[PDB]
Amino acid sequence: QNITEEFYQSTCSAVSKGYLSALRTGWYTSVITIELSNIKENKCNGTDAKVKLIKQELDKYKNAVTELQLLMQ
Amino acid sequence: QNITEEFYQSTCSAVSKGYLSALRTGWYTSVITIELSNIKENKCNGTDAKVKLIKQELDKYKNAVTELQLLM
Amino acid sequence: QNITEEFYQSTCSAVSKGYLSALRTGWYTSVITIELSNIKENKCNGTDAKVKLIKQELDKYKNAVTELQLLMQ
Amino acid sequence: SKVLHLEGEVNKIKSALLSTNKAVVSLSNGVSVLTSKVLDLKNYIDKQLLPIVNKQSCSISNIETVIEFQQKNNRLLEITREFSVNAGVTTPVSTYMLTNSELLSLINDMPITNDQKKLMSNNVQIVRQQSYSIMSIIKEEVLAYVVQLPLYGVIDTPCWKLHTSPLCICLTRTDRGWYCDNAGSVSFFPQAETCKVQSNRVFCDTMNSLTLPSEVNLCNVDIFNPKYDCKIMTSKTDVSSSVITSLGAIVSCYGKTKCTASNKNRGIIKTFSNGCDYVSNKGVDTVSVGNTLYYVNKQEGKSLYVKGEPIINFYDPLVFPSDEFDASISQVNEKINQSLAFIRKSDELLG
Amino acid sequence: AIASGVAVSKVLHLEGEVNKIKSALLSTNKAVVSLSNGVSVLTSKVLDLKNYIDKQLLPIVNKQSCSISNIETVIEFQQKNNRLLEITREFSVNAGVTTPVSTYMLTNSELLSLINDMPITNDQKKLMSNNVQIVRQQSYSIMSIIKEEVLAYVVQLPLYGVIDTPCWKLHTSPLCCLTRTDRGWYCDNAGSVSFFPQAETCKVQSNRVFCDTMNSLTLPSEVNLCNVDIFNPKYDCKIMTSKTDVSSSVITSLGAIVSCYGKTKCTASNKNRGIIKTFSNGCDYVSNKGVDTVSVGNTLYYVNKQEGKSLYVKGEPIINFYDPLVFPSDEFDASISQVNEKINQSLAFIRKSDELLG
Amino acid sequence: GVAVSKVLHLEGEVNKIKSALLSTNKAVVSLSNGVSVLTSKVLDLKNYIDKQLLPIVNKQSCSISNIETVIEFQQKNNRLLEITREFSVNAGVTTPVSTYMLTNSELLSLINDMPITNDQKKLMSNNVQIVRQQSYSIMSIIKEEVLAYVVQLPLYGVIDTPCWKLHTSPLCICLTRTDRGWYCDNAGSVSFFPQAETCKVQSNRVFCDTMNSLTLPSEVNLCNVDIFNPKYDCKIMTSKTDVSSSVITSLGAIVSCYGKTKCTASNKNRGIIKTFSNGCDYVSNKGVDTVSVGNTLYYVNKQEGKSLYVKGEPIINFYDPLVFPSDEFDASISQVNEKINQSLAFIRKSDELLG
Ligand SMILES: *[C@@H]1O[C@H](CO)[C@@H](O)[C@H](O)[C@H]1NC(C)=O
Ligand SMILES: *[C@@H]1O[C@H](CO)[C@@H](O)[C@H](O)[C@H]1NC(C)=O
Ligand SMILES: *[C@@H]1O[C@H](CO)[C@@H](O)[C@H](O)[C@H]1NC(C)=O
Ligand SMILES: *[C@@H]1O[C@H](CO)[C@@H](O)[C@H](O)[C@H]1NC(C)=O
Ligand SMILES: *[C@@H]1O[C@H](CO)[C@@H](O)[C@H](O)[C@H]1NC(C)=O
Ligand SMILES: *[C@H]1O[C@H](CO)[C@@H](O)[C@H](O)[C@H]1NC(C)=O
Repeated sequence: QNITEEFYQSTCSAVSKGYLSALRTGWYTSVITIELSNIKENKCNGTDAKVKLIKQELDKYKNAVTELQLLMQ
Repeated sequence: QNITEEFYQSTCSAVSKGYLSALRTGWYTSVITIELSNIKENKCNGTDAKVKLIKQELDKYKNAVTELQLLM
Repeated sequence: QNITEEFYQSTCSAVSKGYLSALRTGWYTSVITIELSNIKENKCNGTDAKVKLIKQELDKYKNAVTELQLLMQ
Repeated sequence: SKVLHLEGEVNKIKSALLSTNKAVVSLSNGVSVLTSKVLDLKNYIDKQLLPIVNKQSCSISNIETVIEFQQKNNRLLEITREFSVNAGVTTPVSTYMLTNSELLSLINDMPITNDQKKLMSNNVQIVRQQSYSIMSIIKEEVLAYVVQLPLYGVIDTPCWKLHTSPLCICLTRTDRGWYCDNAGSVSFFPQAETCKVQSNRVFCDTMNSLTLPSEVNLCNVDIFNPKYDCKIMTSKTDVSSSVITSLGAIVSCYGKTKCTASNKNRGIIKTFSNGCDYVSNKGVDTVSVGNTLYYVNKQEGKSLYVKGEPIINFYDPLVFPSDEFDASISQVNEKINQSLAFIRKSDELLG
Repeated sequence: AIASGVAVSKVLHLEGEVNKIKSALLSTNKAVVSLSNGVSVLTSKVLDLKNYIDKQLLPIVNKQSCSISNIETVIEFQQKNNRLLEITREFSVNAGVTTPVSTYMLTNSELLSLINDMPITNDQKKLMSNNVQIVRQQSYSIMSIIKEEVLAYVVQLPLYGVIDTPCWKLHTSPLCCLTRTDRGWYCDNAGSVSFFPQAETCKVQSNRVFCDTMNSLTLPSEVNLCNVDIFNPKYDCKIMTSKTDVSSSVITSLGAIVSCYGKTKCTASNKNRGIIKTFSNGCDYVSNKGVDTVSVGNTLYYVNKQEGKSLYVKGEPIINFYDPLVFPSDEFDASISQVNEKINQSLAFIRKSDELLG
Repeated sequence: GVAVSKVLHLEGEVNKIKSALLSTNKAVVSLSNGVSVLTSKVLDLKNYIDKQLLPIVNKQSCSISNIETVIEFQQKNNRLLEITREFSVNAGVTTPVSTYMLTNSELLSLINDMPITNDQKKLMSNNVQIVRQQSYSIMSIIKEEVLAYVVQLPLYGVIDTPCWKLHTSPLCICLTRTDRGWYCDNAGSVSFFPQAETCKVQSNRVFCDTMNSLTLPSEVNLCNVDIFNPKYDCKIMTSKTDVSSSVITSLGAIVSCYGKTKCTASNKNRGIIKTFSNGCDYVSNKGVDTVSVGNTLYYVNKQEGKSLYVKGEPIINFYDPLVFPSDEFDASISQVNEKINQSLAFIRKSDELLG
């Protein structure tokens, strides 16, 4: 198509012609904010008395968040 | 211990000898195709009518698939 | 403000002064281990017998480990 | 004769009565035991079955909440994951970080041409691979990061890629890379990691680029060109190699070494005299230089597949045979409504 | 057949009472047969209700109590091995060597635990504790021994030779044509000057640079005399030349440089004030305070980052609902206690009856 | 006997046996109601099961059908979802090829299919961690039910060639070679790989990408013995002043000491085991650990340190079934049909006394 390659014996180099450019010269910065959909833990009794899943999912989360809060300084 | 270190003072350069080489000179492209084990849903009423887990897991997948289609 | 810029027209270049540095001149290694909180299959039947969550979730794991055990050589 | 025979009825009719009365205290006993058994079956559904059905009802609700947690926060949980793995800064900008609907939304706000916006909105793969996602404020209930995208100062300018090889003293031009026109001059991009290329569309970062005069192009026709001082590498000895270009390959056969341009279909289809050469990937598939092979082309390989099959969700509801059951309870009521008919008759013959 | 006059009327009357009392008791029997066939079919049903609960519905409540145990465990496995499962993933994804050291591979408690154990000075230990982000971006993680029930990987942190050295960074632009090409980060090693030429090996945070000395060049303190004079006789400055006019811009840490030469047309705009400077032939430097843009011919360079649209993804709290099943036992234990009061008082009628026979 | 006493006593009977039967009638009615109220409550129980209990048990059975399928979804689809994720994160292309993109059994399958030697096939098979770090993975077609993506593997045009990794330091007017990096004997010449990112090294094996490599003649090695050589023009960096720096290598280190700068060696257990005269010395990592040049310490050897451990105790699942006491129930129903069987006995025995 548009992309052709040309050879040059004199300098033993080839040159791909046919491209159209786009030169980065600046940055554009958006601030994206995202909210959490939280889980209250209904307090009845389950099949297994030990298993506390809602607390173990929340704490697995509030943990990941603390490692990142600590990352930034 | 095939690898050995030689040191020169005339050029002040050390040198590691005793490696054997492989040198990439071309590529080899294979096409992998992976099918989805789709879920054929028997629709029914559940504990909480507002929670449709089969449906939502799929809409969440369908959407992730869509977001990929839009990179081509 | 510590950091500043100086501009030289003589050479047409610009320096950026005011950085304190740390030049890495070596490595420090450490061996972290971690153990699997293993699940024991519960033998008996659920609503659908053709479904073994506990078994599949382990083979899902086992096989990950296996696929990694093949990269170390 | 009369009073005697009658005092002989009143005996028979007094015996069948003691036999009936015993029939009644039989039933009364067997019904006192049925009653306690309906009370024991009730007390089973109440103190036994129900308490488990309620514990199960609650446990089903914890699971639902946890699976719906991961389902609703899908996007945010994917985001905190790759901010954890990449340590606060990521590149490219995932589809989790910025969705296509939103990236186009941003590309329309940026301070640029409309021909820019339309370029960027057609090349969203490249645009992402050039963007960074940086984490700015994380809290328990709201994570907020910053997305940083490229702004293209110039566009639609002609680009070209330069592949070089030895020429035989040998002379190997060391100015390999991408060139683009800039307002006036030309910009050179040495380390090929700054330039992303799609279709016929190059996207080069101009942070570590070299501004050259337009005359650096005469170097392609002559090294000893008097307009530019062509950056060159010199050797007093002979050397032979190949460099695989985009649409073919260059083969420098010099001295005693033996090179040939092979084909997957035809075989060796050429041999190289001493000098600089160029073969097209339309004609040749591989190219040997001594004992080292170079593949002018990519080698399409064996296709793998990985089948998978559907998963049903087992639903087999419970059905109670109540219409038959309500007919039997209606029959028990019909034996009582008629039992009471008979006792009303008997009570009628006695007034 | 009849004896008179020994109350004939009273004997004829009793012959009547006995034929009515006989038909009466015949009907009474027939009631006790119906009530017995009725109680028979009810017992039968009270049994099919025990056989539905036990053979039908108990198999299902229990199948469920098992399904729910399997589930709670598979979750709690994905939940307790949360750290492991992430790690073993990103080893799968980087094929065994990952960079940097993620907050899954090495937590912050543990990173500071490892830092106070490195063979360094109170001042390096103190510098790394306050840039854990950079130390991670400079570390590696290589998986060593992976077994089914325990995984072991080797983390690899950097140790610094020198600290609090003075550093600087050089951007350069065409001069008309000369172009300095020793662009990059310079730092002072003991006595000399280290030069890190690839933009990759140096991380900057705040006012503090972290460079890798693995591939750095070691130069004399005399390269510093090159910024002022290119033909400094105490060092041979590598320069990039050209026999023709060139024009460009180069955006530095705190501003930009405009090489404006030839018939080209360069300017510097400010976002509020528009064009605030046209460029004559020469090398000028523009502050990132005053100028937000520099145009060079038809191409626009951005001296300052461009603030953009702000986006928000809102999420509403998820509300859990279940349904408690409560049984009306009190009203039921009364309608039973009354069934039982009927049997107590029915038996009293037979006991009154037989107390009359006599 | 007296025959009016036979009528007045006979009358006594017929009455005591009527007031008798009128009590037995209130007994069957008293019971007809106790059965009628017990009958309605058996209908309120069958109805609490059919209209209240059974319906919940069916939804719970449906909500577990849901939950168990969402997990059997992400489990059975374990591989496809890990691919779609790391294509999402990397926006199309990924490197290296993971163990989701491509399992090992499949990789080997592919290796044995490339147009190469049995000795090249054998090499890659042994270095998969490296063959992967040099392979790309590229999304092509993605539809809802299937996902196809091309995987791009390396092909080596030459194998079993000697490689050497050249390090260099200053030499004192000073001189420093600036052609550090990897050298490989390509057919007839040396191939040189400037950037240390294009060369992976496993054990005594080195995989290199000849894409951004310069071709040099074998004379480039005469440089190692003499900077000024009549056969090849060595790449150098001239300084007109004294300068000292270390260049830690694979098996040891270099130490250029010139001028008033103090460079020593040290050991972790021994302390300063050496001081350097103004010279170009080489120290092996077998002997020395660190190397102070001026005040900047160089660590010739990775420094092993604190080991960390993380324990996880097995997790116990408890399933406690429910079991109905059914036999003791059926024995009481058996007992109740006993009281019915013999209740009808006494009425039959009664009807026969009325002829
Ligand atoms: C049930 O739930 C409540 C709240 O957690 C708790 O206090 C109680 O001990 C649990 N057990 C039962 C059967 O009441
Ligand atoms: C129960 O589920 C069915 C099937 O989805 C639905 O049509 C119906 O509305 C629900 N409620 C009842 C009691 O049928
Ligand atoms: C449960 O179902 C499986 C599959 O049909 C069967 O093998 C097993 O015997 C059944 N019984 C139990 C309690 O495991
Ligand atoms: C039935 O009779 C007994 C004996 O008098 C007594 O214990 C009981 O409370 C009475 N009530 C019922 C209906 O069981
Ligand atoms: C009751 O009597 C019937 C009819 O004689 C008989 O079939 C049955 O086996 C007997 N046993 C009981 C208590 O049901
Ligand atoms: C039985 O008796 C009651 C009361 O007279 C009456 O309402 C009902 O219709 C009768 N028949 C049946 C089988 O319900």
